[PDB]
Amino acid sequence: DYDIPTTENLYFQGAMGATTLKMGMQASVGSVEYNSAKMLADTLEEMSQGEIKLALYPSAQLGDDRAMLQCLTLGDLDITYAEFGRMGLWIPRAEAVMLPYVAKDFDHLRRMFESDFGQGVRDEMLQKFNWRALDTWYNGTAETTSNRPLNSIEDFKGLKLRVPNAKQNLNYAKLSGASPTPMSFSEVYCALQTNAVDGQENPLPTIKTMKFYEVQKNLAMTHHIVNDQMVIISESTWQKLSDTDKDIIQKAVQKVGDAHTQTVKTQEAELVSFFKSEGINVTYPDLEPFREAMQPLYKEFDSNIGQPIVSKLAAM
Amino acid sequence: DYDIPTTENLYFQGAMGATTLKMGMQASVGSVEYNSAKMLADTLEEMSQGEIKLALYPSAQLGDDRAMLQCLTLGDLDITYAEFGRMGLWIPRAEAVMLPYVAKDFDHLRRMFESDFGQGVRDEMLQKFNWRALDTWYNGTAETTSNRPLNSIEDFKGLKLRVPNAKQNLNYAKLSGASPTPMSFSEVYCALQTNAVDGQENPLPTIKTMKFYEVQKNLAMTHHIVNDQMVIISESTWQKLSDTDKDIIQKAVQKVGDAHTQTVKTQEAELVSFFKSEGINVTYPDLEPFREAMQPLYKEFDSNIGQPIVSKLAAM
Repeated sequence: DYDIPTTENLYFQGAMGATTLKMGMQASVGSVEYNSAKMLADTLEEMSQGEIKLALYPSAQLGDDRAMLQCLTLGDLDITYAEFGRMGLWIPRAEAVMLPYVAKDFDHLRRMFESDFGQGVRDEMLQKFNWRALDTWYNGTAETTSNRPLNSIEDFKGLKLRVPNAKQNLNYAKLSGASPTPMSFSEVYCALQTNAVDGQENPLPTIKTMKFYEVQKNLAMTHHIVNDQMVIISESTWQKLSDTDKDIIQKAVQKVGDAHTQTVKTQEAELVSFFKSEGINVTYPDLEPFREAMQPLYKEFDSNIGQPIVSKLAAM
Repeated sequence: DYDIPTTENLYFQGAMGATTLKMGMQASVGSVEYNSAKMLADTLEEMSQGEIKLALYPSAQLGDDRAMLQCLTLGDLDITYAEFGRMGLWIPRAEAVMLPYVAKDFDHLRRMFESDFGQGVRDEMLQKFNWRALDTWYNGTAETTSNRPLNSIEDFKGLKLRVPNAKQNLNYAKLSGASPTPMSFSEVYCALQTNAVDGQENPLPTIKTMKFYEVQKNLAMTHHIVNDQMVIISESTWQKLSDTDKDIIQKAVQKVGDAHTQTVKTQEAELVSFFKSEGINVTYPDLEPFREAMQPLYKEFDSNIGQPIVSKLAAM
């Protein structure tokens, strides 16, 4: 074909005088996640005067998050994203932070992360898996679209609410009184356009990007899942760094994270107004009957694990 | 499986108040071409102070250069790279600038681009195909590796010189007295390692990235093909822009091109020393017998096309 090196050929080529960091992510070119990673790369090159460089591998081209995190464990990848709650697959008590409605908002989720419990989870990520969590970035709060108005929890009765295969999404739809319809992402839009399904749930950027809004006349601000992305660095990569480079990385990640978090909050405000401007009916149902409907979910969790993890988290 | 928008999903999503430009390229993540494109994106964001933004699509994920150039013609892609000489597929006289040894160095090639001949080609690019060429960036001079020294053109006799299945690389190997072996890029390393082939020819960065050096014992600075990349923007995209944004674009491209050109020159000096340090024997054979050996190719071209294209170009 053409004499052009592939991404695989260049992956392990190091830069001279500079420390080349590779970062993978599932999010695609054009996403806020990818844009913030680009900003992180530019800040690192600036703060380090070219001595730290960042190469980006989006769209899960290196594998999914499970594979990419393994690569950090083994030193084959330097940085990746992973949700705080996603740690639950490896450290079961971490799942508590992604049960529907446990995090009231991102300030609450941030406090969970920075607490002794969060530090406990982060210490175990590092001891077992060589995952050093540098920061948590707000990545959006899920809301509920639908083909009829959602003014109260009473309205979910008889709602066929699309939900992905994930356990907590399913817990949300069922414990709310709706009837969950598990389904792959690529089939949601159509399912809603023909009203083969009644609604779905996702953060506002996903609803905009997938154009779900044009097949849904209503949006309810259910605030049922607050999402984050942690920025994780491989511990083997970290210990190779001078204390100067360590500090540049920590400060660059904090700075980009503040901007990322602020950007997501900004986008959510614009999308609500964009959805209203398109004719969508936006409701703010009382959330307390949703938080009470999740109460059996919570004490179940605290029982099997044997510790009051969820109740601890709700008081933070 | 996951609720994560794809690159396809995000491609046509716009930014509010900002003009989203989309850039495709064959070069992969980690290449100098890709890195300069990220610098162009950062410069546009800063000089437009948020009003112009650039999304990058590397590794030919959008198609090859022929497909990407067509996408500019039709308005589906905004910016891409193409070699000045690559225009010869569409505008036949443009091929003259990539015949072996016509361009003595990049200053010569730049003068070719900026002259009335170059302006004539660039005008035809724009009139027929909606390609506005903004600038030309030096992209490296090809050199010759081998398993025995090349001190003069005489040494090319009986040399198994790998070349890609491309007209002008073939002409180089043939007219130099070597015996060309057309060959796909992916197999080149191995043929060289087992000495199944004697040598190849490529810019120094390709030689390092593919690690041909650990397999070849000699490097001859034959300087036989000076390469560039033009930065082309879709004319339909261009006319949508304000005169203010046009100038930001035009002059951001100049700044990044100066740095790209200087960066490729820096790497070439770097790699010659790296190759020597690895034990490679680096020769500087007299190039005049190579340029004379290309002479029947030149007037052949000037004859078929019917005008002294190559002659005009050599005197520039």
